[PDB]
Amino acid sequence: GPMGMTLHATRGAALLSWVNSLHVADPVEAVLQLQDCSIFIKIIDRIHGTEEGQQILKQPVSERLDFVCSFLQKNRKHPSSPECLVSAQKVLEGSELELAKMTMLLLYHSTMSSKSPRDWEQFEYKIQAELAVILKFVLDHEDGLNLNEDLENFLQK
Ligand SMILES: [Cl-]
Repeated sequence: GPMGMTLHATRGAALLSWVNSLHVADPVEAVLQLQDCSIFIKIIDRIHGTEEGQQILKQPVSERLDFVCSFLQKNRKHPSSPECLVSAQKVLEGSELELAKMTMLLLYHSTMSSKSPRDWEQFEYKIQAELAVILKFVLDHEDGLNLNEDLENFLQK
């Protein structure tokens, strides 16, 4: 097939910095380290204030992944859209780009949650700048109908 779109280093670096700032796990340094969905489950648990995730951590990666993709589908602004936001297939094939889309959407849902506002000042300015751009993209597009294409173009930079 034609070559896929790629994740820009600055976009991945900011998303990883955000993930690490949640302290739901030991540090991660590459987006592929999110593939096992463990951190993603912990992030959803943090959003809910519940422990449902703890039961799903016992399941295999494909089941963990379905759980996360289901959360993202359930919580989108138009649950009735035909294109799903995330390809479970591409995640199982090791797509950092698809894992970054997951992480970005969980950033969105975290910022809309009951948790206290993040201290954005904790990040290096380069990272603050990228996070600002990421959250502006969410503001400007998350409720659109070409979101999937738009998000991929954004993440490739
Ligand atoms: Cl946050």
